[PDB]
This record gives sequence, C-alpha cells and structure tokens, in this order.
Amino acid sequence: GVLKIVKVYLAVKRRIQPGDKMAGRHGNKGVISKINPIEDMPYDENGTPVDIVLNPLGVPSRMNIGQILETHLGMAAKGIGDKINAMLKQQQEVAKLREFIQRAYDLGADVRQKVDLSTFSDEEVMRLAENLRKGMPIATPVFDGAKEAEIKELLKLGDLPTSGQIRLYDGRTGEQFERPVTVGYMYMLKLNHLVDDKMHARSTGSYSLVTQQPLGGKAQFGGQRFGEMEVWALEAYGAAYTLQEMLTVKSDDVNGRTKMYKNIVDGNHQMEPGMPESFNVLLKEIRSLGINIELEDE
Amino acid sequence: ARVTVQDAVEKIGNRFDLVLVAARRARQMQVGGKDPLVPEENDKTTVIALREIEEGLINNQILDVRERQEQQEQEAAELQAVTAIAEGR
Amino acid sequence: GQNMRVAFMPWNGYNFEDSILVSERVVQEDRFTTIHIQELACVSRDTKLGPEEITADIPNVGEAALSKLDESGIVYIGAEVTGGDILVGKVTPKGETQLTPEEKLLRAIFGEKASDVKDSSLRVPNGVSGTVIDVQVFTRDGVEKDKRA
Amino acid sequence: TEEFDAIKIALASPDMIRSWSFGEVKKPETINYRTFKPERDGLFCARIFGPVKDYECLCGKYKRLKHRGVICEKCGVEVTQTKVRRERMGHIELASPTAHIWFLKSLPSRIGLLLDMPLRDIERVLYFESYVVIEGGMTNLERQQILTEEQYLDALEEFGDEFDAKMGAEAIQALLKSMDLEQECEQLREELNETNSETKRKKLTKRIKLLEAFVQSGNKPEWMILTVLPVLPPDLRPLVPLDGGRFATSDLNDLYRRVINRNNRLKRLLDLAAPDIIVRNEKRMLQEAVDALLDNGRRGRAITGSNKRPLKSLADMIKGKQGRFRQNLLGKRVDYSGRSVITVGPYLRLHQCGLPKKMALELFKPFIYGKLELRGLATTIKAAKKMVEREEAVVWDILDEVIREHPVLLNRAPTLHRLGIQAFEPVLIEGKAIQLHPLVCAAYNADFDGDQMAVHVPLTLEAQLEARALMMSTNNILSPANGEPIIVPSQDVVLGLYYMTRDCVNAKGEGMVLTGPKEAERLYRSGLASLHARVKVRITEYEKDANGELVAKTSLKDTTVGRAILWMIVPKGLPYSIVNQALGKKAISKMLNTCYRILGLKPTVIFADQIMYTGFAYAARSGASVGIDDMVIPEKKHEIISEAEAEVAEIQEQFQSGLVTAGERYNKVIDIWAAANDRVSKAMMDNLQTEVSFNSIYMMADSGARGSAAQIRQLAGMRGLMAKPDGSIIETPITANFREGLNVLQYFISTHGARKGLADTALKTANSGYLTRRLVDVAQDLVVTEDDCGTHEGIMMTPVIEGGDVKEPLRDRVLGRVTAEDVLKPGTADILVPRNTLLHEQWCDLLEENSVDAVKVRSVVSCDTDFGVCAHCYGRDLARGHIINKGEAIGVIAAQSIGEPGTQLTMRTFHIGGAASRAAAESSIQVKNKGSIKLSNVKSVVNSSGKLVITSRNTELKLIDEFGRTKESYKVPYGAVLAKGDGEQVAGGETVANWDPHTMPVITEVSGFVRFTDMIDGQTITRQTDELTGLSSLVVLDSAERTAGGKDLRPALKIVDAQGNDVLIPGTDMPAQYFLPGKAIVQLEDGVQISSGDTLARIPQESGGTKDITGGLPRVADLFEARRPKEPAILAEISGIVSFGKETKGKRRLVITPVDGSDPYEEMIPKWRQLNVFEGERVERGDVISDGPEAPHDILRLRGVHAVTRYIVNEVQDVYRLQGVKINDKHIEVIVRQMLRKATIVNAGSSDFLEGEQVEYSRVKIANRELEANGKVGATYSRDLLGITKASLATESFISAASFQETTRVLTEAAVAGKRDELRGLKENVIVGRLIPAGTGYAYHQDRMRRRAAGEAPAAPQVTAEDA
Amino acid sequence: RDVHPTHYGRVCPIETPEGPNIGLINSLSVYAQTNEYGFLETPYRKVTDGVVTDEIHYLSAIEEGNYVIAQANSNLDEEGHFVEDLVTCRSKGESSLFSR
Ligand SMILES: [Zn+2]
Ligand SMILES: [Zn+2]
Repeated sequence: GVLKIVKVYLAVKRRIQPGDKMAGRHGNKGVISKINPIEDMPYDENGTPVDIVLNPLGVPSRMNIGQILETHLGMAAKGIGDKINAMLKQQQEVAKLREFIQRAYDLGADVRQKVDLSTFSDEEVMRLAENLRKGMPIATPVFDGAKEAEIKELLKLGDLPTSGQIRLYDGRTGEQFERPVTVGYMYMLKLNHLVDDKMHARSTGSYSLVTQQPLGGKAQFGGQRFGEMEVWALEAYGAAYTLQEMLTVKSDDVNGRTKMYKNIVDGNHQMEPGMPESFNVLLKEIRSLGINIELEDE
Repeated sequence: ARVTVQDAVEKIGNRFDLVLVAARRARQMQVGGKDPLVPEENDKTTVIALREIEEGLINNQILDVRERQEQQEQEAAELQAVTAIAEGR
Repeated sequence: GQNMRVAFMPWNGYNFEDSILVSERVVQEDRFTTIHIQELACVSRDTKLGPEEITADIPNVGEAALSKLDESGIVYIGAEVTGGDILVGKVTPKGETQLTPEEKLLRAIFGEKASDVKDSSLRVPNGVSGTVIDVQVFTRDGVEKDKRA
Repeated sequence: TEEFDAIKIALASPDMIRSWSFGEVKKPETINYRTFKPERDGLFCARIFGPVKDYECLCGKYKRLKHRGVICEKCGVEVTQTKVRRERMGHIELASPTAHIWFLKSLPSRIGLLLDMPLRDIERVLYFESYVVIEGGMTNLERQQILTEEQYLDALEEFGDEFDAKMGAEAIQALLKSMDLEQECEQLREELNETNSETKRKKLTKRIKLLEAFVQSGNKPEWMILTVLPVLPPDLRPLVPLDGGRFATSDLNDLYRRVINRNNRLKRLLDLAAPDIIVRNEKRMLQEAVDALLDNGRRGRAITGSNKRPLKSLADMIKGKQGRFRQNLLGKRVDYSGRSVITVGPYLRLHQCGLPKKMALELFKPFIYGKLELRGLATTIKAAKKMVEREEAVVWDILDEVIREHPVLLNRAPTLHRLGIQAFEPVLIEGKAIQLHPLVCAAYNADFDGDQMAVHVPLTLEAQLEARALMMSTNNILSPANGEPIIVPSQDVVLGLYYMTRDCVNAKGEGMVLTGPKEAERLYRSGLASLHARVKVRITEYEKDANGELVAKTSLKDTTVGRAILWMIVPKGLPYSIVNQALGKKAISKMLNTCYRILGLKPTVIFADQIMYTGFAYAARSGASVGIDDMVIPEKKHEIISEAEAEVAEIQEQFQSGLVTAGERYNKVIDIWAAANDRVSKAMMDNLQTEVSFNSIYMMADSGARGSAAQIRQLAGMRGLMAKPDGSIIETPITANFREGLNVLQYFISTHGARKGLADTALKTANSGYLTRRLVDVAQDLVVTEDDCGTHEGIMMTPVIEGGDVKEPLRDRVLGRVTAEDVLKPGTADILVPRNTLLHEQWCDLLEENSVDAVKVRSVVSCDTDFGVCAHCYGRDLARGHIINKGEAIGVIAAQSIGEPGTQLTMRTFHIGGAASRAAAESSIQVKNKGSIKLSNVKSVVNSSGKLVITSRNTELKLIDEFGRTKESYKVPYGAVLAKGDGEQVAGGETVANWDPHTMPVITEVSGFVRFTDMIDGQTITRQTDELTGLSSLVVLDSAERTAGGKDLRPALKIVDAQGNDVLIPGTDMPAQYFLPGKAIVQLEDGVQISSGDTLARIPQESGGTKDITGGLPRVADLFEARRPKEPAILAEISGIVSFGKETKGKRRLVITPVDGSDPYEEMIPKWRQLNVFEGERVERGDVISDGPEAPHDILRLRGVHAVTRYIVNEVQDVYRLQGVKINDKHIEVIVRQMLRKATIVNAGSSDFLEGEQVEYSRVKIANRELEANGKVGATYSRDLLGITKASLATESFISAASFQETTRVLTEAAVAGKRDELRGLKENVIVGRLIPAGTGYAYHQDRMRRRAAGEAPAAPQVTAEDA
Repeated sequence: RDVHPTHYGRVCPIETPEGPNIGLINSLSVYAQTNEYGFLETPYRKVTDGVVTDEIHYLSAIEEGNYVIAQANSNLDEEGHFVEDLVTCRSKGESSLFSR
C-alpha cells in the first residue's frame, strides 16, 4: 500500500447461539434450534442430563445407520476396549482401586480371551495394556472392523444397559419413559462461522451513483437482492402496494425514500407512490433515442 | 389465523375488495380520529380495523357517499372532519 | 469436536428436519467457545489537498473514542473495544467546496493544520464487539517517522 | 389520483419535442468542481432548467427573502427549489438530423421493406460512407433509383438550379416523404392474388405487414429520423468524486459532450453552401457521436484508453450486452432487508414468526422515531437519530409496542412458486437464527443445514393490511398447482399421533371381542387380573372416553384410550366432529382439504395449531428412538442367500459341460438376485406387523414421516442391484448390507449411482430461476377479467382415455373445470348447465367410461376474451378452494407451478438421453373374472376359414363388468382371432383370443376379385418354396434381391368388382390395393373370387423396438420449446387405408393409396422404430406410426385444433405424474395459447393472407360478422405452433419481449406501428413502476366506507340543499 | 465426475465437496501417491504362496490388470499362513474365487 497501513485484528468470543450448524462424522448435518434449559430436557436415573438431542427420523430417510453404531459404542465404551485402559490402568496407579477392579471385572466379563485381573498380577496386567495403548478409545477400521456379532457380545461385558437401549425418564413429566431408548456418547463436531453467518442488518445506508440501488461495504451491510423469482411471488398474490413499493419506495425511487421516512416519523402513512426513479431513468433512455414513451391518463 | 376471515370473505363479492375496504377503513381510522366499536367490548391489548367490519355497522359500497356535482369523494372528507374531534397532522 | 451425552428422541417440534437441541449448560461453559479473527485494513491515499495523516487528532468524536487510542491514532493492544470505538486513526482532507468562509479565515491565521481535515476513521462494524489482539505497525521513510514509530 | 387506463408509445415529432423542452443548449458547459451553480448556457442553466442553492442569484444582487417572487432587473431569474432542475427537460437543435441504429441493423428493415431498396446492403453504404443518394427536386428523373459518384447527374445548362444531393440520415427523410402509402397499398392487394408469377407475390406479401402499420392509427414513417436530441436529466448524472482520486461518473457525460461540439459547426455548412465533399466530413464525425448513445458493437465499439470495454450505452442497460442482464433481474438490493440462518419454531404458529431482536433494532428504526416522541425515551426526531441508530437497550420496550400488529415478509433465495414469500407476525426471539413454522417448511424446498432466508418490512399501512388477509400463510392453505395442500404435517408431528392410535398384541389364545357381545365382557373381565388374558391385548369395556384414561393410568388398561383421547382433544378447539375422525397416515393431507370445504377458513387456522402441539407432544411421550437392533433381520434371509449362492454354482458347471449356451446362463444369474432382495424385503414387512407392531424403524416408515420401500431394503435385507453411470446393469450383484460388514467392493459399486443424484441439484441451486424464466415471460399477460362471456365456440372434446404413456394406460383428465353443456351419463348424477364440477365428479366420468367417448368441457385455449381470460373456462384454482376471483395473474401462478417440480426431475441432456426397455408379446388371452367383452375401434368380420378375425391393431381389450370398471388390459395384434364378438358374455378362465406369434397375415377388408398388378416373373416375383408350408407358389422377391429397374415396381393384389372398377374401403375413399412384401406367401390364384377376411400374404418374422422412451426434465423443455425429438415418428400426411409394402430384414416400407396416387406415397421404416400401425382400418391424420414422440409443428398441420391443446399438455404431465407431482391442466393450457396466439389466415377478410398477426383480433372479426349479422364472412385460418422462446419474443407489448436478447427488433415494431399498449399483464407493470392490476389494481375494486353516524351526516348536507 | 472401477485404492470415490461442485474435484486417497511420471501407483503387499510378506511395492494402473490381487477383508493370523483355500478375490473389475 501507500502511506502506511494499520491492520487491526478483532477477536470476538463466538459462543454457541441459535444459528450455528453442527454435525458428526456420518453426514448428519444439522443446525441448533433453541437452547432449552436443563429443566425440560430429559435425563437418566443417575443424573447426567442429555447434552445434545438428535432426531431418529434422520435414519429412515437418510441412510446412515453407522451413526447409531457409534452411539452403542460410546455408551458401552465402559466395558468393551476402553475398559482395559479405564480400569486395568487406573488400578495400578491408585491403591484404592486395585481392590475394586480385580473383582468388579470378572463379574462383568467372564471371557477367557479377556484379561483376568484375579489371575494376572500387577506386572502381568501392565504389559497387557501396552499392546493397545494407542487405541485408548478402542479401535475401528473403515470397511473392516466392527461386526453385528462382535459388538453385541462386548455390550454384556461392562456397565450397564443390555442389548443397547435403556429406560430413561422424561424431563418434563418425570414418569417412566415408555420403552427404552438408544443413548450414549456420540462424537459430534462444530462447524466454523463464515462471514455470511454474520447478521446483515440494514435500514438506511449509502446508494450508488448511476443507479439508486443501496450499496454496502465496510460499515453498512449489503442489502438483500429481490430477484425476479421473488417478484413473481408477490406478483402472484392479490397484493399490489406490497410489490409496488418493493422496487420503488424501498430501493430505486429517490423521492420515495425521503417522503416515506418523513411520514412514518410523524405517525401517519406515507404518501401514495408517485413516479419511481426506474420510470424516470428508463423513460429518459427512450426520449434520447428515435422512439418516445409518454404516460397517458384515462 | 385471523378472526372470522371466512365471514369477512363472505361479506364481499370479491376477495380483493375486502382488502380494499379494510385498508380504507384503517386509513380513516387514524386520520380522522377513531371508530364505531368501543365501550362495551372491543379489542384488547393494542390492536386494528377488521374487528369493526366483522360487525354490522360499516357500509362499503361502490359509490356510497359522493357529491351531486363532479366526482367529489371529498364531501365525505369534509363531514368527517367536522364530526371527528381528534386531529391528525 | 467433543464428546457429549446423546439421546435420540423426537423432543417437541424443534428437531423437525435437521435441527439440534442442546442444554443450557453448553453456554455456561466454554466447551464450544471458538476464536474468530477479523481483519479490518485501513489505507490512507493521496488527497487532492495532500497526503493523509495518521494521528489521534480526530474531531467530531467522543472522549471514550480517543481514550483507548494512543497519541498516533492507533489503539493499544488489549483494548475492550465495541461497536462504535475507533480502531484506526486515519484522517482525510475536505476541500474548498466543503470549506466555509468562517473556517477559511482561521486557516491562514491559526495555521494550516487547524480546520482543513475532517473525520474519517475506521470504526467497529455494527453488531460485532470484541477486543484487539494484534495491531499493525508501518511508517514510510519518505513520510518521516513521526510519533507513530 | 385516477387509475392509469393505458399508456401509448410513438415516435417523437420535432414539434412534440419542443413542447416539454425549454430554451436551447448550444455549448457543452457543465458544472465546475468549485461551485454547483450553472456555468454558461449548456446542459446546466438556471434559465433553461432551474437554480441550485436556495433563493440566491447567480450574480449576487438579491439573496435576502425580501425579493422572493420579483426577479432581478439586470438578470431576471426565477429561483425555486433545486428539485425543478430534475423534471424540467431541454432539447438540442441539431443541424443535420441523424438516424436510429435500431431501425437499420434490425433484420426486418423498417425502411427496406417499405421503401424499395436493399434491406441491408444500401443501408450500410449511404449512412456511414459518402455514397450520395438523391432526395428529390426537379433534377434527375430517378426518384427511386440510387446513384454513386460517376453516376451523379448534373444539369448541362448555362444556369441550373441548386441540386439537393445529400447522404446519410438527412437524405432518408425526403425519400420517406416522397413515398405515398396509399398508392402502395392499392397495388399491393392486387399483385399478390392476381399475378400468377410467384416471384412477385413473395416480395410484396412481406413489405405489407409494415406498410399498413403507418396507414392505420400508427404515426407516419417521417418521424423515424431523429431531428432533435433530448438531453439527459442534470441531477441524474452527477459529478461528485468518490474516494481518494477515483471518480464515479456515467458513461453518458463523455458522449453528450461530443455530439454538441459536432453540431455548431454543421450549421455553418447549411445556409451558405453545401458541397458533397465538405458536409459529409462534418456529419461523419457527428453520426459516430450519436451512435454512442444508441448501440456500440453492431459496427464499431467505442473503447476507452487502455481498456477493451465498450461504453455502456443507453440501450445496453436494458439488453445487457456485457452480461449485466443476469445482474439486473438478479435482484434489486432492498434497503429494508436482512439474512440469517433458519430454524424450527414448534410453539410458533403459522400466524407468527421468530425473528431476532437485534435485527429489529435496525430495519424497524423508522417506526421507532414516530413512537419515541410519545414517551420519555427521546425528545425530538433529530436528536433521536443518534441514539436508536445503534446498540441501545432502552428501545427494547418501545420497539415491541410497534410490532403489535405489523407482520413482515419471509423469503428464501430460490423462489419457485407463490409461497416463496409469505407473511408472518414478528416475534422477538433471542439468538441469530429465524424460527420458521414446521408446516410452512413444506412450502419452501429447503432443510436446516445452513440455508438462510431474508426478511422485509412493510412500510405503508395499505400494503400491511392486505398482507394479513391475502398474503398470510394460514390463509392460503392450498397450492396454486393442484387442489392438494403443500403445508401439511410431515414427520415428527404425524409420528406422535400415529404411535397413540395403535393396538399391541402379544400372547393371545381365546378370541377376545368384548365390544358387542355380553358374555365376552364378563369372561375377559376377571381374566385380566388372572394369568391367562394379558393387558396389552384387544379388549374394550367401560363407560366414556374421559373415564377410560383414568383406568389406563392404574396399569389396568393400555389401548382403546389413545383413540379416545385423540377423539376429544382435537374436536375440542373446533366443532364438527362428524368430519374430524380421519387422521391416519395418507389422510393427513386429505384432512386439510375436507375441513376447509365443509367448514371454513378461520376454523382451519386454529385446527392446524391443535394437531401441531399434540403432534410433537406425544412424540416424546412414546420415544420412537431408532437403534441398530431395531433393524430386525428376517429369519428367511440366510436361507434365500444360501439358495442363491448354490444356484450360481450350478449354472457355472452347466457351462463347462455343454448344457447352457450363452443366453439362458445370463438371465438366470441376474434373476435369482433381482428377486432375492424383494423376498427378504417383504419378509420383514410381514414379520413385524404380526410379532411387534411397535417397532421404531418400522412405524417411522409405515406411516407418513420419511420412508421408502427401497431405502429400507438396503439397510434391512440386501440392497438389490446397482447400475453403471451409463445405464448397463452390472452382472455382479451385492449381498452385504449396511448392518453387517460392508466391504470395499460393494461400497464402490453403489458409488456409481450415488454420484448422479448429488451432481444434479449442483447446477440447479446456482440458478433455479432459469427454467421458470422461460415460462413466466410467456404467459405473464393472463389476467382474470370475467364478464358472463359464455362462449360455446371451439369446444374442446376431452377423450375418455388419454393418449398413452406406455401402450394402453387408463386415466382421466378433468378437475374443477366447468362443463360446456348438459351431459347426462350417470344413473343418478347429472351435470346441468355449465357448472364448476368438483373432484368427486371426475370419478363419475371415469366410471361410465364405456358409454361416453368425449366430455364436453370449456377450455382456456378457446376463449372469446382476448387479453384476459374468463372465470368459467378456467376453474377453481387460485389460492383457496372456492371459485376463481376477479383480478388474478393466472399466468405467473401457472408457470411457477411447473418450474418448481422441475427440480426433482432427472437432468441428463437437454436433447434427450435414452433408456432401455424390452418388447414382448404372448398369443394367449385368458379372461380372469366374468362379464362381457368391450371392443373399441375394430372391424370384426367372419372369413372363409370360420374364424372371427379382426382388421385393426391397438384394440382396447379389457374386461368391462356390469358396473363399467376396468379390470383387465390386453393388446390385440393384427390378424388375431377372437373367440367371441363384442357384447357377448364370457366365463371365468376362458380363451377369448388366439393368434399366431410368428406370422402377421395380410388380410383384406373388401370382397370381389383378385387382380395381379405390377408382378412380372424375373422382375418382382420368382418361383420359390417355403419351409413350413411345402407348397410351391409365387413369391415376391426382396428389395435388394430385385434386378435393375424393378426398384420402383411395387407388387400388389388390387381388389376389383365384377365391372372391373375399383373397390373403395367402407368409411373412406381408399382403393383396395394391398401390396405384397418380399418373401411373402401367396397361395391364391388369379381372378378367383374372394371375401372380406381372406388372407392374402403372410409375414414369417417379426421385430422392432428395443430403444425408446424419454421422460425427465430434458423432455419438459422439449415440449414447451417445440424442437426435433430424439426418435422422430413420421406422421401420416394423408388419412386413409394403411398397408405395409415390404417386410425384408433390411428395410420395411409402408404405402398409402389416397385416390389417384399410391406408389409415390412410400414411407421408409428402419428396424429401430416399433411398428404400431396395422394393415386394415383407416388411421387418423397425424396418428402415431412409430414408437416415439411427435413434432408439435407437423401434427398441428394435420389432425386439427383438438390435438395440440390436448397433447402438449398431456405428454408434459406424463413426466410429473411419475415422480408423484400432480399438476392440473388449467396451469398448463394458459401458456399453450401463447404459442398459438399467432397464426396465418388463408381467406383474406380485412388483411392479406400472409400476415402472421394475432388470433385474438382475428377471432372477434369473425365473431361479429357471423354470429350477429351483416353477411357472415368465412374468416377461416390455420393454426401456427411456435416455441416459448419465440412466441414471447414477438408479443404485443414492447417491455414484455424486452426481457430477451432481441430488444432491437421488438421496440421498433411497437413504435413504427403506433400501437397502443394497454398494460394488462403484471410483469410489464412492475418494470414501469405502476400499481399491480391484480389488486387490487383492478378497476373493479373502487369503494368507500361508511359509519352510521357518517351516513346521517351527509343527509344533513343533502337536507340543506332543499330550497325554501 | 463419475468414478471408474479402475480407480481402486488410488482415490476416494466420495471425497468431493458438497455444493456448487459435485464430482468435479474429489481429493486424493491415502496410500495413493504421485510416483515419478504421473502414473499413480498404489501400494500392494507382495504375497508368495501361502505366506504374506511385509514388503510393499507400487504397481502401475496398467500392471495391476496383469496380476491377480486379493483383498484386505480376508482373515489372517499373522503373516505366514492363510485361513481358507477359497477366498473372495478381485482382478481388474470382475469378481472370482481364487485359491491361496
Ligand atoms: Zn442576475
Ligand atoms: Zn371462456
């Protein structure tokens, strides 16, 4: 640039507000509706209210059963593979846990394949937790990993529900929730906010030179366009004054934006739409030519 | 929806006409002063004109009040001003 | 992303098509609070009356506007700015057409730098309100290293 | 003020220009950069236009308010508001007038046809160049003939007069003034018809459609030459600097400064001398200047220094040469608007909307000021402009007090139909997203992933009130397209109610039906507390509905309460319970249709809020959560798969041995897998509806919500098959599914068909207003203006059965359309005088389809009203359910209902892609049920073989019972034998038809004698021997096996009587001459008597078909835009007898014998086109002969008017009816008339034959002359079918057709003709900036309001009038 | 835009952006890599007889059709034995059952 340039970077804490779009890793893209308090929202029998609620109807239409498999994998994660690193690893650290893990493990998982805390010692279990250290939250490949038979078996090894679904309670009523539901911990993801996400508020800004169409920029936000598609909309309805001022008093017409504002601030209605700027400019572009357009009365 | 829209619609020969009546009624409602329905039970909160038309009192015609000579809708305007005390600009 | 408690169930109209309902605890804690950075460049070009200047001397403003600004027009680092506060202290001359016979007399008496320039600084866009994290420093040698550098 | 009746466009005359303009501009003097005051006497002057400042004078003698009216003495100038300089105009008296490039470059030369000169040559020769053309005078006899340089004639006298020899645009004037129009009209009407020469009749017939244009009410051609150049408004072209050093000025300020400088010098070369080699050099520079304001690029574009961009000319601002046209209609940036993410609003009703609070602080600021001075928030209007203009919290209250009764308008960018912009009551909601009503989400084709909708704010109260009774969403519950509501409970809402009204069934043995019997109630009463009868079973016994829920709460009862609680809560907020009881899953949309009809509009409003709340409420009370185990796998799955994997192994082994060949081994492997998916899919549908009726994933697919019988199969059982991107199906099916482990192979295969779908809407989301544009710009001039017309002319007969989507469908076409006359068909029902029939009426016309062959119904295509359209011929469609109202744009609501469904259509290639179908037939028709046999269009006759053989193809063979209902559908070929005739009763399981699936016997239809014609041994016939017959007879050779010279010879058995004369086929005048194809079997002698039904020839082999069918979006644009189909079918130019000429494997022929000719009428038929024509009965003119589409142009010239308006509107629906979209015929015919509004009459009445004018003006001329009196004149005419891109290209209005890229040929037509443009349409009314005629614009709606008090009051003034 | 059967293990047939462009871009897969002269060569574990070797080799798109390559969805204990003699294997577009 020329004559120095001062670039100030502004940082605003973008909290989670109505309008933000979030989605997981299956394709279930959605946008936050209303931030409902922890009051109305349901909750388990052991507290821990539900954080995020989705729509089960997004499965029949949107073929993505995979997202549900992750749900059963998140809830039962306290008894599948993470159990080996959430109990057998914590028992070696705290001496007040080694007395609970060795007993509460066999009662849940009696599989010969799994590590028997009762048989193996402190040294044995240690090395049996290094073979799967990288895969802390279990491990599942792409097209060759989990299975309908393997999963179900791994759900009966740890706490707590059976088969998957579990009986909850309504946050509003509080009574027994008719028939269990599928719950757990799904890994979702928040999507960044583009410049377009920033609210575009405009009422009275600057206008162009050749045309009387409002133009935004730095301070004043750009006005929304009213394409022909939107024109045929109001054109369809019986409304006449609505679409009339739409391309007159609103935008182009210069003598319209002035009288209108001076009338609303008084308390009365705005004077009937006279001659739009579009009617003037266009008309003048004809007189200069060989042809001529002139308005005629009754 | 809106109160008695059906009954309102029935009140007029043409849908588009009912809109013209209410609009014109709203116009006079502000300018001259206020309306025919008030004391016993009228609207509540802050509100608008259709409530009147739903009622029997109003009369909307093609040319209900005019003038003998020349087309002057204006005679109506004069009488209204004389009668209605609240004044607009 | 993160790991939260999910419970698939048609709540009450909200989760119609592709909607998402989250507890009020999500806003009470900065678990989804991300950092956004916007760049507002301000360039001063040559005016018909002469090159523009970058100083804190900007009329037609309040005290809280020039308060966060230094003696060069550029706001310090770590200012709790908001919608209306000045970020860049840029000035721009007016013109003989925009000048009045009253401010023309004092122009050749109390000095040229009295009432020749007007107000034309960069402010904060309506709606957004954050803080300054990084300021840009530049000073051309041909324009002399003033109080800025 | 008064309502604008109509505007008129015409050429500006010199005297007319000096009427609005004052003074005269001589020098290009603008305004300085210092002072804004006028400089000299140029485009900016105080005297000419007006001052600039307040009341001060240019000089400075008097500025005080002392002298406001009286002007100065030294310099008298009347000072007024600077606003006067805007409206006031000025003119520039040009020396030598110039021409307009619009009336020159245009193909239809306005001066080339009128004046006998080269329509393009001479133009670009005398204007710009120096080629002199004599005007007139007493010099040179050549008044029309032009000359050059050496051909310049001069007076060879001692003292001759001055020669008026000019060139360019100034010369054209006299040439036009020397041509008498009247003299060119009288000789015109004679030359065309009289003279036999076709060289002269084709030259004057074209130069007349413009000649009479000036003779009529239109102005004279002597106004096309621009003599005076009007200036451009001062303030319209400011010179204020932008930012820094860059300037933003119009491209006109650099053009007008050029024209003037090239004018004041020309004046000096007029009064004095005017040499041909001096004046030319002057206008040569002036012409190039004025052309800059006209058009740049048609010859020489004007570029700027170091910039290849032609200056934006005045005309370039309309047509958009640089491409600004796509930005002009892109959308005018509204001052009051916004945009943000959308969301769902449950508690939010259809009457309100949930918009942000901070957004209201900006847009709604004007309504705040006028409310602040009432309270203590703000003091004055001025001081309030620096407080509520930004972040303020004191306004939160006052602002909400204004949003009490002032709804706004929501809108999505892709606006298809009318529901693109609805009105809702704003509600202050925290956040940034806008709450959109769930039911309304159906109107807007979008989801909630990131889509953003705008929002506007009604200013005036007039446009605010009409936005709550005609614009509000809850008001228009019915779609413009059909009578089916768009807004309707979709998923989460219907899921709650569905789960409620269900009955669970588990372990049950004894039949428990307590509802009715008396012993059952007691028996299963104590059994409930026992161990036998369970609780979750079928049992109903108690008192009322309210008391029933009381028991169901104590774990005593379960069901029989959900149906009771829902049958009292809903009808609580709204009476009429007789109708309120049908919810279901498919009746969820039928309810919003039946409630409005019986009840009203208001009742429906609150009726939608009730179902909404309880719709999502019980949706959580039940919890229809979907899981992995919810996808119950059929136990019959592993069995079908095993049997499938064991079948493919056997086939492979049979190929190694020698059993199979290469045909039965392909269709066997693909078949066992093409059905394996269907079996396992249905295995789960009938397993859950008997074991567990309360399955989440199942119920959410069974009811409404979102579920398909194809997407569930994939996840549940196995995903059938996946085809390649091309179309060829893969021979390697996929077994693994979504549930189990899906390998990398099968996942890759499904990707092929997954790329198409998402790649389709990719180009539609960019500009969905492309398809709609082609339709809206066409029928935008259709406005409702019904005045008890009742035209019974051009009646359109509705065929009892549609054309044929496939080969023999069965549907009806009549909905909400008024009948033409009194038709009596039903045994009880009876449509009297023209009355708007309902939806239940069409079922009646469809019932007795075996009696009626044509339904009399008034159509839109045939209406008396020219511009607008009556209400009768139209229908009920509008915005509600009642009859169509006056003042409606039935043209924009019809075009928008076609472009919207076009987004769901398949987009491959505009010129048709292709498909894959198989042709099969069976020679066995065994009736299933009982009844009689119905036959249509068939000529049965008994032959000598004792067989009831028919003589026609495409026979409707269906089983019509005693109630008249279609139960069966068969296709009877040609030469088939029917066991029983028409009307004869039949029994169940009885053969009623039997033919040979190998031979197509060529049977005659008349009796007499056989005569060998055009058959000589060694030329066309040769002694051959069959393979099945064994009898040696004469066999006709092939077309390729024939000798040289026998290429024109065509063998045939011409049938003659006893007198030797020709025998005509009954019904028409078609000689009986059946041609004998090659390799035919002729087992008949010569001169031997025969009878009707006797076989002549035989066709050993049969073939044809394979590739055909179009369908999809591409075809849509192919119909509206009449073009050349992918598989053109050669229609029949003449209607008569039909008989194949050849049958050779190479080429097949088809010959028709009208009257005199026969052989010349040969039609080549390849092996691709499937023969749909027979060899007997007479086929209609324009009938389909091949298996493919037809040409709207050719078919129009053949059949008649009752075809095009019944075919182009039918073939289009055959695409939407497939996807599920139902569109009424009303919103399809209104656009068809426009493609036919132009035609060419054959019998001249007022104008000549070749004109190509409109048909509306030609319909009235023949109406008053015939119907009324004054010698009925037969003003017959011929239809003319065009495209939507051409029919709209040349319309009556000039602003309507200006929406294309040809704004040069249009504007000139409506100008030279002096046509009065009565703004009827709405699209042509928005651009001008007038008031929409639909409103309320309609003249019809003039009306004032009264109060009783006000009513007595005028009486008081009337009373005063009486004199004493 | 439509992925071809030959594009196996060299590019993900479902990694194209969602919006204005669908199938016009599509990123590059994992193990796939631009070798020397354009020809994309995806790694393949050379397995001799019934013993799988841990060595990797980059085969050309035209060389792959010359040899039969097994799949990854096959059961393997370690790297010296094979589960079943007959296991689903793929060639260059077709599917057949080959032995170890
Ligand atoms: Zn003066
Ligand atoms: Zn009609």
